[PDB]
Amino acid sequence: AWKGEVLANNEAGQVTSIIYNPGDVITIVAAGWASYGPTQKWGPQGDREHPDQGLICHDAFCGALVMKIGNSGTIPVNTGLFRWVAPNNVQGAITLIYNDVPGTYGNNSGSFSVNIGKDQS
Ligand SMILES: OC[C@H]1O[C@@H](O)[C@H](O)[C@@H](O)[C@H]1O
Ligand SMILES: [Ca+2]
Repeated sequence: AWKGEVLANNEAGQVTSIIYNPGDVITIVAAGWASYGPTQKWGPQGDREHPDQGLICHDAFCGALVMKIGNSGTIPVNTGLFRWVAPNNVQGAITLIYNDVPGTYGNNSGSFSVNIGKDQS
């Protein structure tokens, strides 16, 4: 399993100890408060009022928690995944990432605490 924090200002994301393999069932639970710039902070679902100005994940709000599995595109995690199975031919190490616009991570603050584990399958 993996337990740690994902820094909002870390554009390269947070590499976990989870290597997603075909058929794996995983659970993720994310918590905490972060910001993509403003003094206000948002949870793992991000800011539902802020327009997408070029986010790394166009399927989640700005400031939401997202992930990459191997060399995959960004996949929304938000508050978490419940006994989740990846799309076909998606595999590799899970990288957790704060959802923001490329080049604009420098002014981000806070972090999400996250747990990831592989489930019975
Ligand atoms: O839309 C994303 C952008 O939002 C702004 O409000 C913020 O100051 C920028 O750093 C960038 O994150
Ligand atoms: Ca920002």
